[PDB]
Amino acid sequence: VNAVHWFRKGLRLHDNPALKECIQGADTIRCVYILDPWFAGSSNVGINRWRFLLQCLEDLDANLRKLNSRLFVIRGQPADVFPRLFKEWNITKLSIEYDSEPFGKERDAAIKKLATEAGVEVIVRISHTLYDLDKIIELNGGQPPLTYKRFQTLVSKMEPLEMPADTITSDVIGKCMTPLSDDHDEKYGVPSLEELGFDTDGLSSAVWPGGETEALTRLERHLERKAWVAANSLLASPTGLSPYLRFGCLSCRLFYFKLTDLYKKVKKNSSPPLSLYGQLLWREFFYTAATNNPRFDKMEGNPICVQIPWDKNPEALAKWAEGRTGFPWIDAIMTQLRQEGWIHHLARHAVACFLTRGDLWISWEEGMKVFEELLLDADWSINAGSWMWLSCSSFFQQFFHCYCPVGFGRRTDPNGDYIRRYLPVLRGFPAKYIYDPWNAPEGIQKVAKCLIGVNYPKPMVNHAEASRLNIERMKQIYQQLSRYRG
Amino acid sequence: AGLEVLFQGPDSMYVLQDPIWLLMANTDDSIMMTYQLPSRDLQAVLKEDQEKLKLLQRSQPRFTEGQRRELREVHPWVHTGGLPTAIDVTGCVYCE
Ligand SMILES: [Cl-]
Ligand SMILES: [Zn+2]
Repeated sequence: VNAVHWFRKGLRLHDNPALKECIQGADTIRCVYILDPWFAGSSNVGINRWRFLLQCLEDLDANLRKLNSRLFVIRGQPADVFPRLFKEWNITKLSIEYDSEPFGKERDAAIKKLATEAGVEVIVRISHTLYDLDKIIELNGGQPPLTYKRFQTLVSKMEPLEMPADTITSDVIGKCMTPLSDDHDEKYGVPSLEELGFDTDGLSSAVWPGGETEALTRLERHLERKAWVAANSLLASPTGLSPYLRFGCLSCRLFYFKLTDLYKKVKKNSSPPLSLYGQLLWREFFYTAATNNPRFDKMEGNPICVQIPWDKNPEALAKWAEGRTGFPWIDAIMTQLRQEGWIHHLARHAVACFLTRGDLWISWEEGMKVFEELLLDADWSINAGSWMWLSCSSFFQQFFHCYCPVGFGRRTDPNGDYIRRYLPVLRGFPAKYIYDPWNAPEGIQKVAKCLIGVNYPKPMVNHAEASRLNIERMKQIYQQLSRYRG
Repeated sequence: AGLEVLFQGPDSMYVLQDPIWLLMANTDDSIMMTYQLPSRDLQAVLKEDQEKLKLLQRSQPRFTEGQRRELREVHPWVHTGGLPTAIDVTGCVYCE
């Protein structure tokens, strides 16, 4: 009797129903992770995303050691690897956390087929989401809800959640054993960035270290921060949880329970508003929206996406992605994103408006693909949905006025501390010209020691001209939608 | 420039390389400091857009009865026929 748990997005030992269930009359357990260069999305991914994952793997491997076991890491396509392991280890039990993503469902059906024709029982448990997503679609009449508001109404009339599974502790294992071997490492060891091909020369310690251990620690500190209260910081918070939820270092269901308990004590009721779980539900809403739409991350052939005649301009996209737009507020944000791998939600909104419906008129698909490469927390469906909504290409939530790539920064902080922090070449400029440096008198640039168009780029667009233009481009689009919905 | 990604190479290994959109762009120093989008004639691009819209017309989203219900209190412009509120303006609201 030999059992294998296959880790993908649930990189943790707490709240792992599928792992716990695999350890039932198991005799032999083996935890396995298979290296996928696509990160469950439509892109290949950069240095910060990979470092985050590897550290998730190390922590998982270290925590498994404490339980006198190991993580097994393998390169290859799942379809290739599993048939070998089946015969080689004499497998009869395989377990996974359910994946609602269309690509993941295809993959899992193919693997479940290989397993079945090898006498391998397959165990699937739902623990990446709060809810059974298919039950939510049923309550909506068979199709996923189009609007976050409808989604909220549905979840408010659902059954109370069952507690997180017992965490895998020495008792849980209960003499079930992982056979380690000679040459286990270097044959099944967690690789390093260097081993993967990256240049790690100019690389400071991660602002966002991976793994369950850091997640749990950050969760405690986050709840304490909230307990005390009942923007200067477009900057990475010590208590940020989003990358941890994305890789399952923190179980969404645990975070949910911890939130409800705190609410019950600080406040009278056992009826918190749904806003309390805004973070968890928004996430859950996009998984639900995408699960039956394999083209969720496309414009064409995506039946929830408005078809818009976006411009093509590789050079302008390139400037936007590298934060060389000539707009400090935007450049700063895209710079923090490159360096660190997280930016604030309102900052995501800012760079998305500028790229798409605001100034550049470039497809949201291009923006999405850059975020997939650089943003630690990017999830296929969440990231696509956002980019669609932000560009007025879909209807998940109300449309808002396009953010100004000058004024939004002025409202946020007029001292421009954020800007100076990520843009050194600009540090000298006074608050007067800090958002519009091209407006600096030709002598002020001499004093700042930064010439617009020499040391810092010229503004790639006449923003006001492009805004008025694009806003007309949009009017014509939504006009024609009404004419044909007629 | 710090923007490379890990591609899958031959069956053997992974290859570090710039992403396609970067490889496709001319990204030399001048462009990055000096490139500005041309100023274009408004009507010319609207008319050019409108040509495109006629081709994109049959793939616009269609709303079922239930979806029309959901959309009523979130995107009023659907059942009203006008332009969405947030987009019926002259340009960047802050600037004007
Ligand atoms: Cl899922
Ligand atoms: Zn503006």
